[PDB]
Amino acid sequence: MNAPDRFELFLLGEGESKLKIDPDTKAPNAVVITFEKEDHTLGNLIRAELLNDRKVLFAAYKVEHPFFARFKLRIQTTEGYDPKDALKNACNSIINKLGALKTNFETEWNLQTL
Amino acid sequence: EEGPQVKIREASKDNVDFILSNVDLAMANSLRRVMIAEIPTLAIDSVEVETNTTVLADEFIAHRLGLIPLQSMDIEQLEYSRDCFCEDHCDKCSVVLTLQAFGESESTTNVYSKDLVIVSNLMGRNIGHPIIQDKEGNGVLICKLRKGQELKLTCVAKKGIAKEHAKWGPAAAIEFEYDPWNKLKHTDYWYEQDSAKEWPQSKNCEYEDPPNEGDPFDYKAQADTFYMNVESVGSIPVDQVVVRGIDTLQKKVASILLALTQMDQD
Amino acid sequence: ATLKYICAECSSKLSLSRTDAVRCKDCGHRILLKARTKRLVQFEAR
Amino acid sequence: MIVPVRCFSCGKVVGDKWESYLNLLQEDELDEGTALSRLGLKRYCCRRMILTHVDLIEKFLRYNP
Amino acid sequence: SKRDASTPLRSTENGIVDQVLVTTNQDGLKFVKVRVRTTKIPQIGDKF
Ligand SMILES: [Zn+2]
Ligand SMILES: [Zn+2]
Ligand SMILES: [Zn+2]
Repeated sequence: MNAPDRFELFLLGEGESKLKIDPDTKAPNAVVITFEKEDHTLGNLIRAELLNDRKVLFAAYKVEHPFFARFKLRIQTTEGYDPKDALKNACNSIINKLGALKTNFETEWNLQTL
Repeated sequence: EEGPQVKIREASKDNVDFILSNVDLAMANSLRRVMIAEIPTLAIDSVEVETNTTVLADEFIAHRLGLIPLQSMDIEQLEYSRDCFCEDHCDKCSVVLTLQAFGESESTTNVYSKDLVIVSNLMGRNIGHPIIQDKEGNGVLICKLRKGQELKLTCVAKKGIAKEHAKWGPAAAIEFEYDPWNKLKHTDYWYEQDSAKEWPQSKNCEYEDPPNEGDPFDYKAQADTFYMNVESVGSIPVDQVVVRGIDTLQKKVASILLALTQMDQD
Repeated sequence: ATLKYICAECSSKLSLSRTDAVRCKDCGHRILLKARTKRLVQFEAR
Repeated sequence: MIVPVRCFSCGKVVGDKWESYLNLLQEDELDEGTALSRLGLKRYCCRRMILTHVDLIEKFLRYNP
Repeated sequence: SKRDASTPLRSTENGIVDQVLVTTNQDGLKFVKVRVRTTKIPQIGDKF
């Protein structure tokens, strides 16, 4: 009876806006971002994507506690490159790759008879 | 294409086997996991057992009802109940099923999924016919009736995803693999006498050349070229399963993007 | 029909006020069941 | 009791295969290894689910009321 | 007048009234048995 209702593993709350930026203090040009109602699904994806970027100096994430559908993500870019920008570019690249995959698989799927 | 290439090895009524190449491991795995977990569909969700005299407890039966795959191809025309303003359900957010059974026979009367009958108006949406993979034509065996036992109830089917409850999964366990030759050395083989003999080499080992032992371990290399196989429970055509998994993942990422827009907004 | 009690043994029907407490009139049993309600109980498919 | 639907781990529907499984056993005399493999239960997460089921609902069905 | 001597069910639990049996005692006292049904799903702390 202390079980949290499972629908809040994907449902933004009240003021639980999907994101919550926080400027890091330990290092310059770095930021820490919190996602609500998320998990490795999105995290590890975006994280590796960032890692692809050349101007990103640091990128890692963590799910603090499995009872909770959050994960913090910490970016750190070189100077003259806002973190939120690196995030935007990572999302865009991911979306383009997904779109390509979608069409390509749809194609090769039509390649069948069943 | 410029990103991933898909090469379908084989496609069936319920499975696609395909090579996923020129991708990153994380993207593959995320795709894997979303297909398992986050692609929405339709399932029984509330049962009004108006009468029951079987030997099964109601909640037992209602449980089995939950698990019955339903035709959910165009689920998108349906609305999450938490979004429909109607008092708990309507035809924009639900499908009403019903069930009556009676042990008219002297022998045992089986009760199959196919006995379910849609009541609510589908509005011409290819939704909710219980999936019948059975060759004999009657779907899941719901319950058995002896003689006088009568079972009569109505159900509500609703859009949901596997995160809330596994019954919504079109999942049907997904296979996954890469570097069958362990060239990446991502794993190390426990063995008593020889790793080579004691480990049955995977069937995918052929699609890549055996490592030439006279080569230094390449550290530059990274894992692409994943061999995946997706089995579909049947509530959705397999190709539709993978396509919608891709699309759902894309949607949620786009949502992140939009949230960034709101932040930079104010 | 609408119902008030069931004989346990005969498995038929019955009705009674605060009168007797026994006697499936046919079998004259001494144990009766309480004739399941009609409230159309609600259930959660999970 | 009655067959479970949906092999617990795997998720694959199995609630329909029960009848055919029994049929194979009786009428085809088949060996349940091959019987399962005939129904398509490849991985043992489902083979377990069927092979080891116990159908008590029979013995429930024998109390008259 | 007359005071209540009811029998509430256990404060912790909940469930469905399963089958209610009414009969007379050995000695002729009307007396009643009630059975409550409940499903228990494995939880974080249950033992196996
Ligand atoms: Zn509605
Ligand atoms: Zn009687
Ligand atoms: Zn399985």
